[PDB]
Amino acid sequence: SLSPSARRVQGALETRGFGHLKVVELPASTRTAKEAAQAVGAEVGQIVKSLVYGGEKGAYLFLVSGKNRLDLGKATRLVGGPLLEADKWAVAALTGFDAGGVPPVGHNTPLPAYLDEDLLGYPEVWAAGGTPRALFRATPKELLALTGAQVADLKEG
Repeated sequence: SLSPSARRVQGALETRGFGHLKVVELPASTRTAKEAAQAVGAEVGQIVKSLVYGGEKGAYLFLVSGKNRLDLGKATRLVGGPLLEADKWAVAALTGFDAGGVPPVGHNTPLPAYLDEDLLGYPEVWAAGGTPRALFRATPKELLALTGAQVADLKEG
């Protein structure tokens, strides 16, 4: 049985029009992105991290490649100003879920979003579904249509 938080995410996919996609439960010890990757037999680069940063007029969601690291220099240029990495506590609210488990949809407070163009380098990806131990699969395209993010260059070199 999936958790309450995993249940919402799943319901959100269905009301938005992506009911064929599904949330799967992973081992209770699954804490990082590589353990998550091992579990579905995916490369660590296919995992999607939902990073929350706070700007002057609101929060922004950054969906980054598991093998990459967000370049704050680029992050600021896209937004159009300075950003503040959301504190793990602040994440609790702007979202309502756990840090290390933040879902790219099913939110209570919709945020603008950017998506690591390196994710389109794969046929399918795995985004978090509620907790560090939940994930759901989708093609780069579907995640783009689900979230409505702007594909962008975000990685450090």
